[PDB]
Amino acid sequence: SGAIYVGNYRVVNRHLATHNDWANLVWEDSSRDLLVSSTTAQGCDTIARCDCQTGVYYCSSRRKHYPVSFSKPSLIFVEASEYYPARYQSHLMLAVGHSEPGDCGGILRCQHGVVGIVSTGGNGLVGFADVRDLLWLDEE
Ligand SMILES: Cc1n[nH]c(C)c1S(=O)(=O)N(C)C
Ligand SMILES: [Zn+2]
Repeated sequence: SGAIYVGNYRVVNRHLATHNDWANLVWEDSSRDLLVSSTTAQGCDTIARCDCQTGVYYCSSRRKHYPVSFSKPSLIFVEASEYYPARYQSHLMLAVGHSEPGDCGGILRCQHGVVGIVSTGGNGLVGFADVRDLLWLDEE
């Protein structure tokens, strides 16, 4: 599990979005595994605007933050998970690292702030859904 709390927005994995998230829906994209919903309180996280390929991610299934190198946001093919089939996914970044289904939502962060959230796992790879292209997250 895990979310980004930027201003009055909540950024979650589409596949972990709650009824409350869908009832307060701002934006959602199955191809990115992202959903954004409205909050009443302001959040404590800030979003990276950058092309960094190094950062640190939280891995719940190890209670550990790992420094990683990761690919630039891309269109990757993903093998079947407990929560999705084998399929393609967009705006995905890959690193070498541990990712189990429940690690989804872990933040990846660089020197500029939050880069994305864990979205995929398997074969000693962790995939992150990028949020850095979501400039609209900064305002309104
Ligand atoms: C960055 C971006 N904009 N539009 C798409 C599609 C993407 S992508 O990350 O999916 N791509 C580079 C493969
Ligand atoms: Zn950065």
